[PDB]
This record gives sequence, C-alpha cells and structure tokens, in this order.
Amino acid sequence: VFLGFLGAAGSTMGAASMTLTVQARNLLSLLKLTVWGIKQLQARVLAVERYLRDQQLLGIWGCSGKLICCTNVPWNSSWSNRNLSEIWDNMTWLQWDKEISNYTQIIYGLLEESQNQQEKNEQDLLALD
Amino acid sequence: VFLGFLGAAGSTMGAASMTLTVQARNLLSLLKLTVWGIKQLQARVLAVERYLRDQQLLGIWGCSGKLICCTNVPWNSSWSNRNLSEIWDNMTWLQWDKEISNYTQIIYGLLEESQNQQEKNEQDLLALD
Amino acid sequence: VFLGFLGAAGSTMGAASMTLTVQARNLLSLLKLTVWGIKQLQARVLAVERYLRDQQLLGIWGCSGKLICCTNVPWNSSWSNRNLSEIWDNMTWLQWDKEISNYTQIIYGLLEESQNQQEKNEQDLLALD
Amino acid sequence: ENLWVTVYYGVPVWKDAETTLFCASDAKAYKKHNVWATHACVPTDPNPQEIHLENVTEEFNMWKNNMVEQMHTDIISLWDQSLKPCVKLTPLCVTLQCTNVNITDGELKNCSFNMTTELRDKRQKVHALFYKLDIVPINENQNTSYRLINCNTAAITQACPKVSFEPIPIHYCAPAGFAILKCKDKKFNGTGPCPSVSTVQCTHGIKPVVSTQLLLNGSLAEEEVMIRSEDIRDNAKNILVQFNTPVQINCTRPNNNTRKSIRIGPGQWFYATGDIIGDIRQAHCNVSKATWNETLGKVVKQLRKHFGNNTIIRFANSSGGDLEVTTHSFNCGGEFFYCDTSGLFNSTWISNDSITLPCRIKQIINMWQRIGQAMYAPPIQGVIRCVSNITGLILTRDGGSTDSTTETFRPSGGDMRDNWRSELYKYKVVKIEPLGVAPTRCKRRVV
Ligand SMILES: *[C@@H]1O[C@H](CO)[C@@H](O[C@@H]2O[C@H](CO)[C@@H](O[C@@H]3O[C@H](CO)[C@@H](O)[C@H](O)[C@@H]3O)[C@H](O)[C@H]2NC(C)=O)[C@H](O)[C@H]1NC(C)=O
Ligand SMILES: *[C@@H]1O[C@H](CO)[C@@H](O[C@@H]2O[C@H](CO)[C@@H](O)[C@H](O)[C@H]2NC(C)=O)[C@H](O)[C@H]1NC(C)=O
Ligand SMILES: *[C@@H]1O[C@H](CO)[C@@H](O[C@@H]2O[C@H](CO)[C@@H](O)[C@H](O)[C@H]2NC(C)=O)[C@H](O)[C@H]1NC(C)=O
Ligand SMILES: *[C@@H]1O[C@H](CO)[C@@H](O)[C@H](O)[C@H]1NC(C)=O
Ligand SMILES: *[C@@H]1O[C@H](CO)[C@@H](O)[C@H](O)[C@H]1NC(C)=O
Ligand SMILES: *[C@@H]1O[C@H](CO)[C@@H](O)[C@H](O)[C@H]1NC(C)=O
Ligand SMILES: *[C@@H]1O[C@H](CO)[C@@H](O)[C@H](O)[C@H]1NC(C)=O
Ligand SMILES: *[C@@H]1O[C@H](CO)[C@@H](O)[C@H](O)[C@H]1NC(C)=O
Ligand SMILES: *[C@@H]1O[C@H](CO)[C@@H](O)[C@H](O)[C@H]1NC(C)=O
Ligand SMILES: *[C@@H]1O[C@H](CO)[C@@H](O)[C@H](O)[C@H]1NC(C)=O
Ligand SMILES: *[C@@H]1O[C@H](CO)[C@@H](O)[C@H](O)[C@H]1NC(C)=O
Ligand SMILES: *[C@@H]1O[C@H](CO)[C@@H](O)[C@H](O)[C@H]1NC(C)=O
Ligand SMILES: *[C@@H]1O[C@H](CO)[C@@H](O)[C@H](O)[C@H]1NC(C)=O
Ligand SMILES: *[C@@H]1O[C@H](CO)[C@@H](O)[C@H](O)[C@H]1NC(C)=O
Ligand SMILES: *[C@@H]1O[C@H](CO)[C@@H](O)[C@H](O)[C@H]1NC(C)=O
Ligand SMILES: *[C@@H]1O[C@H](CO)[C@@H](O)[C@H](O)[C@H]1NC(C)=O
Ligand SMILES: *[C@@H]1O[C@H](CO)[C@@H](O)[C@H](O)[C@H]1NC(C)=O
Ligand SMILES: *[C@@H]1O[C@H](CO)[C@@H](O)[C@H](O)[C@H]1NC(C)=O
Ligand SMILES: *[C@@H]1O[C@H](CO)[C@@H](O)[C@H](O)[C@H]1NC(C)=O
Ligand SMILES: *[C@@H]1O[C@H](CO)[C@@H](O)[C@H](O)[C@H]1NC(C)=O
Repeated sequence: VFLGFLGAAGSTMGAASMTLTVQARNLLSLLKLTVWGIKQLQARVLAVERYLRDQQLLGIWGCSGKLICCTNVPWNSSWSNRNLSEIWDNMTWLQWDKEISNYTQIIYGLLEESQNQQEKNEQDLLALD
Repeated sequence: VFLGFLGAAGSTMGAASMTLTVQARNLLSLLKLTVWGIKQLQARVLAVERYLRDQQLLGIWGCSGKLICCTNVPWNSSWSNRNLSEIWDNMTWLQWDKEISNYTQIIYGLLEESQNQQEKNEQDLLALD
Repeated sequence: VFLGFLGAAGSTMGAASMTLTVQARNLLSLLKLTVWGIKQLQARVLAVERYLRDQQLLGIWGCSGKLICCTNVPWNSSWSNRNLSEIWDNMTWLQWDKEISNYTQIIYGLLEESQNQQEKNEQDLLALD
Repeated sequence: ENLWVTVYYGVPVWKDAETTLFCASDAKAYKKHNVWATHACVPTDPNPQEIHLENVTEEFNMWKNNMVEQMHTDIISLWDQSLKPCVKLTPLCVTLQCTNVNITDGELKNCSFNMTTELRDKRQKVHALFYKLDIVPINENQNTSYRLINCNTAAITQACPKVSFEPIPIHYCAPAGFAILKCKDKKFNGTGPCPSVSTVQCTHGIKPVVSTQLLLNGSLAEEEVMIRSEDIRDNAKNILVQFNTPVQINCTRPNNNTRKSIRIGPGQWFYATGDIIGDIRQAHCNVSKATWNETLGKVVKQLRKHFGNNTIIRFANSSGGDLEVTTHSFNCGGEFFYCDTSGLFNSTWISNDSITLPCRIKQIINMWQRIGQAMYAPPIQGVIRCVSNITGLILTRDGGSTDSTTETFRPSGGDMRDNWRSELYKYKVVKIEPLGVAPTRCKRRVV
C-alpha cells in the first residue's frame, strides 16, 4: 500500500517511518542564454546542492547507506519529555519537527562528535592488533 | 571542546585528528546576469566540484563512510623515516603535508590499486561459495 | 600493469574488470559571458550530473562504496544463454553491453526491488530485538 | 550454478553521443587578440595522451559528425564577437562620384564624397580608392555616381585593425565523462568500421582556414591520396579530395597600397585606401605546372577506382555560381583574394613554367551565408605575400544523360562545413557509461 511522495505527511511518526523509501526516490530525480535556460541551469545546481547537503550530514554521522540509523547520543529530557506512546502514536513528523526545531542545531553537533568523531579513533585502536 | 573551523591548524596531528567533523561541515555549504550572480553561480559549481573530487577518492579507497580509515598499504620508509612520536605528537598536518607532498601522488596510486582494486575481486571469489 | 584510460576496452570482461579504478578516476575530474565561458560552465554541471546519476543508482542497489557488488537477483536465462567461460573469456564489455542492452532496464528495475527494497525492512526487523 | 548479477563500476563501455566541446590553443605569447583564440582558450597540455585501443573496431561517419556542426557555429560566433566593438560603417553609404585611375583601354576607381566628421555640423569631402567589386552604379543610365555593394542589402562593420585573421591551430577537447576516438587507418574512407582505433582528449592542431575549391594549409593524407564522399554515385554531394604530396602556391599583391585614416566621428576611425605608390599590378598566384599536373594525375588514378578501370575524366572551370564559389577565395595578410581557377582545371584524361592564376581583391565580404552583416577589410599597408600549401580539393560532378562514356569534374564550394570535415573525419565523440551488470556465482553476505 503506497500513497506517494509525502503520502504519510499527516500520519503518525510510526506510520510515516515505514515508507521512507518513497520520499528518498523523488528527492534527486542558437543560444542557450534563454531566461528558461538560466532558470534550468540554476535549478539543476540548486537541486544537487540540497541533495549532497543531506548526504554530507549522513556521512559524518555514520549513516550513509541506511535509512533508519541508531546512534550513541542519549536523548536529553530538555528537548522533549513526551513518552514513546505519545510521540510515535500521537504526533506527526510536521508538528514534531516544529517542536525540536530549537534543539536540532545542538543535536547535530553532538550527533557527529559523540560517536563517529570518537568511533573512528576507537575502531582504529580496536583494530590496532 | 570545539575551537571552530581550522581551529586545530596549529595543533599536533594527534590532537587535530579528534576534530575531523569540524572541517567536514564547513567544507561544502529582471536578469541574473549581474557580475555578482555570475561569480556566485560559478562559486557554487566550483565548490561542489572540489567536494565530489575528495569523495571520489574515498570511493576508490574503500573509505566512503568513515573519517578515519585503515588500509592494506605498507608505509615505505622512503616517504618519511620519522616515528609515531615525532609525527603525531610534534608535527602539524601543515608541515606534514609539506613533507609528503613529493610522494602524495605515489601513495594515492598504491592506495587505489593495492587494496580496493584487489579486495573486491577477492571478495567476489571468497563470497563465490 | 596499467594501459591508460579505456585501455582494456578490447580485452575480455575478466581482464577488463580488474581495471575498474582506471575509468572511475577520469569520470568526474570584464564579462565572463564569452562563448567559451558559458560552454565551460554548462559542461562542468553536465559532468557532475552524469557522475551523481550513476552514484544514485548504486545507492538504491546498496553498492555505493564498492566497485564489485554482489546481489540477490537471480540471472534469468532469457537475458543470455552463454556460459561464464563464453562470457568472461570470449566477450568484451562492449559487445556484452550490446547483447543485454534490451534487458538493462528490466535488470535495473529488479536490482532495486529484489534486495535493498526488501533487505532494509528485514534489516530493521532482524535488528529489532 | 546459482548465478547472480553483479554491479561493475568503471567498465570500458561507451555510446555514441553529442556533447559540448570547448576550445584549446597552445601557449602562444605575442599584436594579439586574434578572433579564434579570443582572449582565453584552454592551454594545451605539454604532452597529449594518445592511448591506442587494441581489438577495438568502431564505426565512424564523417558526414553525420557533430564536431563539424559545433565547430561551424563556433567560428561564426567568434566572428561576430570580434566585430561588435569595432567601427560600424553605416554612415559610409553616401553617393560616391568616381573616376578611372591615365591609362588608355581598370579594376579600381578613385571616388570623392561628402563624409561626416568628429563634429555634427561640420562635413568633409575626402577622396579614396575602391575596388570595382565593392561598388555598384546607382543610375544604370549611367552617369558617374556609385554606391557600396552592401548599403542596399545589409549593414557593414569595419574590422578592427588590431585583430588578425591568421589561422592558428585549434584543439577541440572533450569534457569529463566523454572521450574522442581517433581512427588511425591509413586507407580509411568516409564511413565504415575502423580497425585501428585510439583515443585522445583533444584533437590535433586544426587551422581554421576559410577557403573555396582549394583546401589550403590542411592535413595531408598518408600513403595514397584519398577520395571521400557521402555518395560517390550522387552528383549533389561534394567530393572531398585529400592529397599526399603538398602542392605549392605563391600569391602576391604587387600593389603598394597606402592606409588613409580619416576620422568620421567621436572615436570612430575609418581606414580607406590611399593612392597606390608605384605601378598598378593586379594580384596573381603561381602554381608549378610540373607539380600540379603530377598531383592531378595522381588524383585521376584513384578516381578510376570508382568509375571504371578505363574511362574519360576531364576537368573544367566552375560553371555555376558567382562571386566566391567560382573563384579560389581565401584570406592572405588581411586582404581577401578571389583567384580564377580556370588554368588549373583545363585537362582531359584517357587510358620552371609555373601556372599563373589571376586574382581579384574585395573589401566588403559576405561569408557564411550571412544575410545582414557585411565586413569591411581595412587596407593592409605595404606589399602582401603569402605561401600556402594546397592539400585538398572540393569537386562536384556534372551528371546528365551520359552513358558512363565521359565524366567531368568541376570545383565548387557550396558550403563551409566541408572544410572542417577534411580535418574532423577521423574524430568521434562518445560518452562513457561505466555501469555494467554481469552474472557470477557470487551472493551478497547477509551477516
Ligand atoms: C598558410 O600558412 C602560411 C605559413 O607560412 C601562411 O603564410 C604566412 O602568413 C603569415 C601571416 O601572418 C605571414 O606573417 C606575416 O609576415 C609579414 C612579413 O613582413 C609581417 O609583416 C606580418 O606582421 C606577419 O608576421 C608569413 O610571412 C607568411 N609566410 C611566409 C613564408 O611569408 C599562409 O598565409 C597560410 N594560408 C592562409 C590562407 O592564410
Ligand atoms: C607545408 O609545406 C612545407 C614545406 O616545407 C612542409 O614543411 C615541412 O614538413 C616537415 C614534416 O614535419 C618538417 O620537418 C619541416 O620542418 C616542415 N617545414 C616547414 C617550413 O614547415 C609542410 O609539411 C607542409 N604542410 C602542410 C600542412 O601541407
Ligand atoms: C569559365 O570558362 C568559360 C569559357 O571560356 C568562360 O566564359 C567566357 O568568359 C569570358 C570572360 O572572361 C567571356 O568574354 C566569354 O564570352 C565567355 N564564354 C566563352 C569564351 O565561350 C568563363 O568566364 C569562365 N569562368 C566562369 C566562372 O565560368
Ligand atoms: C488519516 O486518518 C485516518 C483515520 O484516522 C487514518 O486511517 C489514515 O491513516 C490517516 N492518514 C494520514 C496520511 O494521516
Ligand atoms: C541536557 O540539556 C542541557 C540543555 O540543552 C545541556 O546543557 C546539557 O549539557 C544536556 N546534558 C546531557 C547529559 O546531555
Ligand atoms: C508518561 O505517561 C504517564 C502515564 O502512564 C504520565 O503520567 C507521564 O506524565 C508521561 N510522561 C510525560 C508526559 O513526560
Ligand atoms: C599551541 O601551543 C601551546 C603551547 O603551550 C599548546 O598548549 C597548545 O595545545 C597548542 N595548540 C592550540 C593552542 O591549539
Ligand atoms: C621503498 O621504495 C624504494 C624506492 O622505490 C624501493 O627501492 C624499496 O624497495 C621500497 N621499500 C618498501 C618496503 O616498499
Ligand atoms: C624518533 O625520532 C626522533 C627524531 O628523529 C628521535 O629523537 C627519537 O630517538 C626516535 N625514537 C623515539 C622512540 O622517539
Ligand atoms: C621536494 O622536492 C623539492 C624539489 O627538489 C625539494 O626542494 C624538497 O626538499 C622536496 N621535499 C621533500 C620532503 O622531499
Ligand atoms: C525468467 O523470466 C520469465 C518471464 O517472466 C519467468 O517465467 C521465469 O521464471 C524467469 N526465470 C528465472 C530463472 O528468473
Ligand atoms: C535488441 O535490441 C537491438 C537494438 O538494435 C535490436 O536490433 C534487436 O532486434 C533486439 N532484440 C530483441 C530480441 O528484442
Ligand atoms: C573605367 O574602366 C572600366 C574598366 O576598365 C570600364 O569598364 C569603364 O567603361 C571605364 N569608365 C568609363 C567612363 O568608360
Ligand atoms: C556635399 O558636397 C557638395 C559638393 O560636391 C556641396 O555642394 C554640398 O554642400 C556638400 N554637402 C554638405 C552637407 O556638406
Ligand atoms: C568504406 O569502407 C567500408 C568498409 O566496410 C565500405 O563498406 C564502404 O563502402 C567504403 N566507402 C567507400 C565510399 O568506399
Ligand atoms: C583622386 O581624386 C581626387 C579628387 O578628385 C584628386 O584630388 C586626387 O588627385 C586623385 N588621386 C588619385 C590617385 O586618383
Ligand atoms: C614560391 O616561393 C618559394 C620561396 O621563396 C620558392 O622557393 C618557390 O620556388 C616559389 N614558387 C613559385 C611557383 O614561385
Ligand atoms: C602531365 O603528366 C603526364 C604524365 O607525366 C603527361 O603524360 C602529360 O603530358 C602531362 N601534361 C601536362 C599538361 O604537363
Ligand atoms: C584494374 O584492373 C586490375 C586487373 O584486373 C585490377 O587489379 C585493378 O584493381 C583495377 N583498377 C581499377 C581502378 O579498376
Ligand atoms: C585550355 O587549354 C587549351 C589547350 O591547351 C587552350 O587552347 C585554352 O586556351 C586553355 N584555356 C585556358 C583558360 O587556359
């Protein structure tokens, strides 16, 4: 049962997470001085900029190939105090992203430093012998 | 403890390697024929070209997802005869990049041929049964 | 033993597949409104778009970082009836691409659906406990 | 026995495609701003990397080549950009009153006229020499009043005296992800599969020489001379000839012309022709009869390979067209010559006394079908002499109801793209598709 791109946008966070493959596909795919040509040229560069931007963040988080990825960062109660039943079976990703918007910058900083900035050195020393 | 972009430029190679995520973030991110538009558009294209250039080498070296990557290539003494104490706890990546600049091309050639050009064929034959 | 770019174009598929790093390297690397500047800018975006096109397909196949990637798709006899000795020791990648060119779109469609569209759900359910 | 597909990234697989190629010229330091190299063309690499591909047989088609259609649009685009900041001669459409330079029983006329000046209210009357080919009468009844050839049809722009028209080698390169395949077959005709195939990133040094009938300063053919044509049995398609031994031709303009700079506005400087100091001698070109007849004889030996072992082959002067397609037109030192090739094609073939070719010189030219734009070539001060290297011909049959008894050949130049086909016949642009699937006995580890 597929609804389409952003089809589960109003769904709960648990029902929308089951269709992450849908939004991942439709996220990248005499004179040429026409105004439309300039618009097409600047739109293609704009498109690959946002695509590589998301893949860059997934690269420094050690989640390059996966769509659901677990980490080492413990969830701070100051970000949200809701229960697991109150998030995945009561809230949508839209109103959830609006609630964590004030802490997404801090989470990303800890998301790359606490683990994959530390894991690569620990994995280097674990594979030392 | 984060200092900022290029914060560990003057630090030791061992202390600088613990802040690889800092340089990784700040590395990619009627008529528009204005001189500044032409510059700005040409700067974004030049930026994403250099980013994919490095990621291109990380693909052929088998180090696509990691920031620290161990290999199979043995270090030749002709490139540098210094010990781990003199390199990681006394030298900076700047004066280290200056000392290996005469051999970085040779190292890159073995870095793509000795391992991932041989490992993937052995991975095919080992997973053949 | 390196011959150069496209050096193994006329060799067998077994001898040409050992030089995948050769073609992979040379695949990506007052007014500036001159005919040569506009062409140059449009060529650099064209270059990085063809590159990200192949990387995108390798992303939905789970083969992003590897040069030789094995899958779960069974090879149908309707595509080609030749044996491994008759393919890897008699045919080149040029004439082999011509024979399967009528089925490459069907293989690509099954290559994304048979494994990484099914594995990710099973990878989530196997690591669920 | 259990087969599974496998992804191979980097396979040597290419496909016929057309992309945007760019310029390349060597580090020639120097009088500069030539039209073709422009301000900046890509500097050629100190060492080109030509890589031969063994056991590779590729199809080539010099007539459906996209490199010619792009290059023709590149040369035309370079021409307009080098004339836009130059002085436009739109006010030079005044009624001219001319006379003949004191000889009894002339190709140039002395004309006086009113011309504008640096100031609006002030006018000047100047005298200047013009060629008869650049001037048409206005009364045809007839009086002695004339006008420019273009002023009735198209605008005219004076070429800047700083830019040069000398062709320098231009290398066409392929962008990343694309490659150019060169066919190194000595006996390679127009189309067909090429046995010996190599690959390069840029083409060789191709000099964009704008010519008619005769191909000057072109690349010679190795071994025997080559006759390439899209359809040899078709008269409507031109016949591209490539020599193996180059023929020499010396062209001179004995007239010692003088440059007469007259100001026609604020910053506008129009350079006319002053009185010729010395004798009046019309231009010409000398061709060695012994070498020309020998080379022409070497041509008919290869023409018989497509029209019977024994047949009648004749050569006559161009009977169709006017102006530039009936004469050997080319540039030499800045002035544009138009040489009558009647003395070259005056033989019939069956079973040190150099040839002279009279030439005429224009100054208002209409090249590349350009309906709308005309260029005024400024007078080159001094005596002009250039030595060229005719390496090819562009011939055309006459057809008719002949029963294959006799066969005539006449020179022509119906288009300019035939000049680039003589230097792009061996190159071919293809895109690289590095994605390839193949079955092996390998399965992904579940782990
Ligand atoms: C085919 O190639 C030959 C190469 O020799 C061309 O002849 C050469 O044309 C150049 C044009 O710049 C001549 O250079 C000029 O020399 C005069 C001499 O005083 C100088 O005043 C100019 O400033 C310029 O440097 C060169 O001399 C001439 N070659 C010889 C031996 O004289 C020929 O023009 C080419 N064919 C065509 C159609 O252009
Ligand atoms: C133009 O004619 C000249 C006549 O000499 C030819 O020039 C020589 O070619 C050989 C072959 O490489 C060189 O070794 C000489 O240095 C050349 N001399 C000069 C003065 O260039 C030349 O081959 C002819 N070129 C064409 C395109 O026909
Ligand atoms: C080609 O050759 C013909 C044959 O001579 C030329 O025709 C003559 O041209 C002269 C002028 O040069 C006239 O006086 C004659 O009346 C023409 N006809 C003859 C002699 O039968 C012709 O001009 C030459 N050139 C072209 C471009 O056709
Ligand atoms: C919309 O609401 C209905 C009823 O609760 C539910 O079954 C459905 O899954 C919801 N879909 C979305 C996209 O919210
Ligand atoms: C919890 O959150 C506060 C405020 O966001 C932060 O200052 C603190 O360091 C966090 N503590 C832990 C253990 O993550
Ligand atoms: C979690 O649920 C319990 C009820 O089982 C509730 O009392 C508690 O307040 C909830 N936690 C919150 C809202 O942080
Ligand atoms: C710079 O040198 C000082 C010397 O005392 C050292 O303590 C410090 O770690 C170095 N690196 C810095 C300040 O980034
Ligand atoms: C290091 O390189 C030198 C110079 O090519 C060579 O002679 C030597 O055998 C190499 N040693 C090792 C251990 O690779
Ligand atoms: C390492 O190299 C330094 C400098 O060359 C030298 O002083 C030292 O003795 C070497 N060995 C050790 C164990 O530090
Ligand atoms: C690299 O080569 C240059 C040129 O000879 C030389 O001056 C420099 O010392 C070399 N550096 C190293 C680290 O070998
Ligand atoms: C090949 O394709 C045909 C047609 O869909 C199908 O009937 C057959 O089972 C397939 N065989 C294999 C081995 O996949
Ligand atoms: C496969 O494609 C080629 C493309 O030229 C075509 O000639 C051939 O008939 C096709 N074969 C089948 C079985 O469809
Ligand atoms: C001037 O000379 C031309 C060419 O020789 C000639 O045709 C013309 O008749 C002459 N002028 C007059 C007025 O006859
Ligand atoms: C043009 O020249 C004639 C003499 O040839 C003169 O009578 C007339 O006044 C001039 N016109 C202008 C506008 O100077
Ligand atoms: C060129 O050679 C090919 C070789 O297969 C042949 O088919 C073709 O007819 C030839 N063309 C001419 C004009 O001789
Ligand atoms: C050209 O004509 C002008 C004006 O009639 C006259 O003064 C001059 O002497 C003539 N000179 C030549 C070379 O024809
Ligand atoms: C052309 O000029 C060259 C160089 O001066 C000379 O060797 C040759 O004999 C000349 N040819 C003719 C036909 O005048
Ligand atoms: C041309 O050369 C051939 C063969 O050398 C000879 O038979 C013929 O008479 C020559 N013709 C002329 C016009 O020199
Ligand atoms: C002429 O005939 C000979 C002998 O039959 C043959 O070898 C040659 O190829 C023929 N040449 C032409 C141009 O027909
Ligand atoms: C052509 O040659 C014939 C015979 O040699 C001669 O009578 C005629 O005048 C020549 N024509 C030209 C234009 O040279």
